[PDB]
Amino acid sequence: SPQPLEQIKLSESQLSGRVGMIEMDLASGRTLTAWRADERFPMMSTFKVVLCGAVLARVDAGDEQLERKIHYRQQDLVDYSPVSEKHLADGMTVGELCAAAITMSDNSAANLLLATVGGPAGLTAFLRQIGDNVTRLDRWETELNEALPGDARDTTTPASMAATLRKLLTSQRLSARSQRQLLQWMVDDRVAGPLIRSVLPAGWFIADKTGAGERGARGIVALLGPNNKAERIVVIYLRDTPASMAERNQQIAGIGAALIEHWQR
Ligand SMILES: OC[C@H]1O[C@H](O[C@H]2[C@H](O)[C@@H](O)[C@H](OCCCCCCC3CCCCC3)O[C@@H]2CO)[C@H](O)[C@@H](O)[C@@H]1O
Ligand SMILES: *[B]([O])([O])[C][N]C(=O)[C]([C][C]C1=[C][C]=C([O])[C]=[C]1)[N]C(=O)N1[C][C]N([C][C])C(=O)C1=O
Repeated sequence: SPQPLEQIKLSESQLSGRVGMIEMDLASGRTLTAWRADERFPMMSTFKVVLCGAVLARVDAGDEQLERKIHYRQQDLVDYSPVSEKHLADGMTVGELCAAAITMSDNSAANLLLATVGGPAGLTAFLRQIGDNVTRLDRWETELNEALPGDARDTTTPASMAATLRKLLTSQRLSARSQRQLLQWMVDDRVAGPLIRSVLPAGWFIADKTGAGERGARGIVALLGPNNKAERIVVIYLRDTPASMAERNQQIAGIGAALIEHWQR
């Protein structure tokens, strides 16, 4: 494979789409590879990790419990809710809702959790509290995926999302147990995790959350590294491409291949 930046450029040309990428050391925060890292991209379902960071912050403060069971209704549901649809009779705990939101991208679980943190405005305020002055959530699932050209709603930048993920996972803003819970949810992703493992060389750690929207919008936030370690945060977003889902997946995978083959920096 080409050098990472050369592959990123190639992916843009082939997608006739815009790619945003950062690769960041998890321990120190050093930025290593960056491409359009200050440009805005729809977060799509990648926001669900930040959401559950805010939920965990409430748990740490004693204003929420992961055990607390929410008995929601059918009128609360939006599309792509495979876990929450199974529990109208019996409900789900707040912890189960975060697991469903992160590991199965469950949209109704995400909306239920979003209300508990003050809606899109509440989650945006949490972002400002942790020093992210860029990322913004404006809408609920599933409208937040609309990815209209030029629309700043529901966007982040690769650089902001990577810094925010590092803050949530490692900065001790969250308790030790909460940091470990957030990481474990990403480790347990079922949407893309197992597929990604199936194509990674032996020894490469993966934890992730993916996202998909309109107009070609597609993304992933991940922890990746050799020697079975979460060495780096890698954030890749695509937007404004007419390409097939299959190609968008392959192009992200190709950028990943370039990183794997050319990891020392
Ligand atoms: O020499 C390096 C490696 O070259 C190949 O590995 C290939 C692998 O066979 C292929 O499946 C993967 O595709 C890329 C899969 C990436 C998965 C998505 C990545 C995510 C992860 C977080 C960042 C965003 C994207 O590329 C690597 C590197 O060429 C060999 O198979 C392997 O034995 C060898 O160790
Ligand atoms: B996350 O990325 O925010 C969850 N994403 C969504 O719910 C996406 C669908 C993603 C998807 C792509 C391809 C598939 O085969 C299956 C699922 N939802 C949307 O993009 N939208 C956009 C806007 N409208 C809201 C009126 C939708 O109906 C919708 O679901």
